[PDB]
Amino acid sequence: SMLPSISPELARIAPGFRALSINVIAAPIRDAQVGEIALKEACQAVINGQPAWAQAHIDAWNTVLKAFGAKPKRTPCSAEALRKRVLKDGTMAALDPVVDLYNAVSLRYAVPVGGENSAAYCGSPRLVFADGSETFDTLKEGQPATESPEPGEVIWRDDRGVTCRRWNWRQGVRTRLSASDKAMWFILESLPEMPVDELYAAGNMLTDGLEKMMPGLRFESTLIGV
Amino acid sequence: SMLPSISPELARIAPGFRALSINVIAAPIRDAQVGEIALKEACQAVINGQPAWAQAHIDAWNTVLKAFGAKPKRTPCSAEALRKRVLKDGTMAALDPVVDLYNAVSLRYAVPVGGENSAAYCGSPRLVFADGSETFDTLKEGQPATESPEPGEVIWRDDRGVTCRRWNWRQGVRTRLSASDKAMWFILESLPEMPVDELYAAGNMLTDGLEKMMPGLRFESTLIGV
Repeated sequence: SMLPSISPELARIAPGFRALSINVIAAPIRDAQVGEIALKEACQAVINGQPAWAQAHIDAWNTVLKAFGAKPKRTPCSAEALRKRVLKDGTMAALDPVVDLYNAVSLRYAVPVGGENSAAYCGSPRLVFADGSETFDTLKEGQPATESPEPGEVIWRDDRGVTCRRWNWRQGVRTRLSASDKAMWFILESLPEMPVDELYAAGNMLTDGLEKMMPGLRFESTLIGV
Repeated sequence: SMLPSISPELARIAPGFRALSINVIAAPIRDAQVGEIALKEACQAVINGQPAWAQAHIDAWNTVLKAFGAKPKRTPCSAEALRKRVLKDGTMAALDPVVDLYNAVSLRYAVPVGGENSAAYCGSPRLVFADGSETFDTLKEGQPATESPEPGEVIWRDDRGVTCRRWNWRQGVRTRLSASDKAMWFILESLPEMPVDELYAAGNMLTDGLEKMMPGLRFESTLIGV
């Protein structure tokens, strides 16, 4: 299992940050439409203006992003990127039943949600300030590419290198999640502007959908923070 | 570090089961009244008809018990065991300050709560379907006895044998918790009919109480589920 750690230095810019770290052992898919349906209903919820804390939570993330030098309009947190696409098109496209499910959670609860193949990790995830020498494997023009984060940028990383740039802006390719992964790691990331009871409810939507999708699936969820 | 595991097959009879697993390293008891006050106030709360989800949760647990062959009228879950006694007898007898506090959590939040001496475990706890050959050290009319669970009975067990029969109906003698224990394991077991934010609230009542009773105590909390 994966035991994430957060550098105490992050309290300088994001005091009161809290996240659910959820380790999953998957099972064969038996209800493949779970993700599609949750996503369709999440898009309507957003179009209907839900949830109530969305603007305050997104604003709080944008303050955080600015605090480590990022331009949030150009490189938004994952929650805002999804919300803007739903409010521009009225819907969002399928990709994979598990990705659709966790994007649906992110939309319904206005909360950044990451999902990764935990078998691809070397060591445990850590949330730290980057020094600019780290490697990040990504896509430049649809093909594999490598780049480095900015000095002082907040990153998730393992022993090899960066696994998510600018806190929750862009996941790397190496640890990308697929519905056929035998071992998954999700991180649902929040600031005080989101009520902690709603974070618990987002995690409960996620694990319920995963279990309906894959009967026999098991999870371990831990509240972490700085 | 007790690392409980649960069998994938439990999803077939208790889809959406989730339990808060709390590992505790005790400290000296500086305020032994913590358990006694919590239990009195919890009995009062049950008399007033709290909490809202009690009926639905106990009903769902009875559904799960019948699904593996038990007679909940003869062998209720531990939460209804306590609730029935308070409603029938107006109060509940003190036993031990740590036992009193965790029974109070069960009463106030209408959730089965197990408390055990983790130093008495041989290996790690596991939640499995019994095959009927395991052994279980219990009491018959006050006097020590050995039983075996039914084939298909859901049990908590360790390397030696059963530590709780019929999921959360009756703990064994071997791993009974006492206030003087140096290492303690609590399991607060819930079904979807209990709102998950109230399960976290129950956990916080328990760890806030333990921290007041034993300043300097350490704990780690993990939500596990199927």
